[PDB]
Amino acid sequence: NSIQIGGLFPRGADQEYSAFRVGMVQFSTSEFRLTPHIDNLEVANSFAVTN
Amino acid sequence: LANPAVPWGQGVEIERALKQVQVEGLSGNIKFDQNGKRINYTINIMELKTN
Ligand SMILES: *[C@@H]1O[C@H](CO)[C@@H](O)[C@H](O)[C@H]1NC(C)=O
Repeated sequence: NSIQIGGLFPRGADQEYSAFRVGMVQFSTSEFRLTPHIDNLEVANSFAVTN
Repeated sequence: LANPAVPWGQGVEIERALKQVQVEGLSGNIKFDQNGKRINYTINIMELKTN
């Protein structure tokens, strides 16, 4: 039950990704498991976001 | 979208070419600064009257 979900963290966002992993650990379940792919980028950059 | 994006060299030259232009046109004197905004223009101030 692998669920692929993309994610976007602005470079310099740390505590957000931390709380993100903590959320992943606490809300993890035997039924299904979320499989995030993280890519850090410039959030203000439209090109980077599109890519 | 191919990552990492690679720009062509010629582009910078074409940009400079476009920005360095000074011509006469329907908008009056046409010239640009480094950022590409209009410089040395004339905006006619008009009033609607009876005639
Ligand atoms: C042309 O535009 C530039 C930018 O605003 C200004 O510095 C300069 O004085 C202008 N030249 C004339 C002759 O109006």
